[PDB]
Amino acid sequence: STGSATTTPIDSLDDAYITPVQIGTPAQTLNLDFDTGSSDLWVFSSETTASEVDGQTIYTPSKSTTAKLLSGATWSISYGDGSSSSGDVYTDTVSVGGLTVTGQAVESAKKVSSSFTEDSTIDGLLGLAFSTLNTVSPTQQKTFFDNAKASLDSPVFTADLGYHAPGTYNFGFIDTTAYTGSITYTAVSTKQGFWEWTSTGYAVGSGTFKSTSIDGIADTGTTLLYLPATVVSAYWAQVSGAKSSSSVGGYVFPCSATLPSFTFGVGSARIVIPGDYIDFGPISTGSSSCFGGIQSSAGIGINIFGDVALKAAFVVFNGATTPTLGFASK
Repeated sequence: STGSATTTPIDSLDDAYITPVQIGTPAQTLNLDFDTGSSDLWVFSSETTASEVDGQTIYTPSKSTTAKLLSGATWSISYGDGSSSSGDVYTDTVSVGGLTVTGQAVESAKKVSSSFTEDSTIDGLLGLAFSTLNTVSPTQQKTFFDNAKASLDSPVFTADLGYHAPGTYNFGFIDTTAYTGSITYTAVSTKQGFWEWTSTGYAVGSGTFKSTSIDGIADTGTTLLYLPATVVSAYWAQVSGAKSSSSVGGYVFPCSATLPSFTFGVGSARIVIPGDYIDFGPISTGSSSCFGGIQSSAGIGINIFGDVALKAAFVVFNGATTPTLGFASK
């Protein structure tokens, strides 16, 4: 089997991407944030505290003939941005882009933090990291991908995120028309439960490539590119007037600037992030200070190849017995 679903930016900045997911019988379609940096499939629901729901579409398990309470199971998750959610668990039928899993754990939110409430476009998350990070207790649950894997033509999914445009998540096949050149594969460590890999270095604009190992995660659920302070300083030093602002919470730059590209290494291959992808616009409406899309990972504890980086590539998440990550230009 295979699946193929279009993923759409939630706003004009590509802050996140939503993908329609069918849950239950008859289908309830919710728009979920596919997150390769976490491993819970959770939804706004008929159980979510009413004051914490503001415009989201909810899953109502009582209206699904295939929903079953997973008795005694609870979940609670905290994300790197400080947001969180928690609740109980149903099993139900879940379909993504024509690919169906029966008995998927669907984590029903009883509580969500303010950032979720305030984002009316995101009806929940669909985690695609390794199932060892799943938060369901006392019986840990598998991700949608893990459950689907045995039925898939090939044990893979691909992320093809757009810049200010829709893109695609495919399951079970590699669309050879969706990228240019060849795919370069690189080793993954699952030791921390993430799609963790080591970039071979970077360049700023037309500058020389610096060969240096940068361990980080491929994380579709993080907007920006978070890298070591040394690397980030070298990038922003090439932008007149750019500076790190503790008041704003990162690097800012004059909105009048033209940003240089940023290149990262994947083995001997190179992925180029155009400068425009690094512009996240005014820090507040009407400001002439703009927020940068490359930020320091210092104090996160991990480097994160978020959407800024991933959307510059066609990315293969290979979930074979020995997992790997592939990157191609597109």
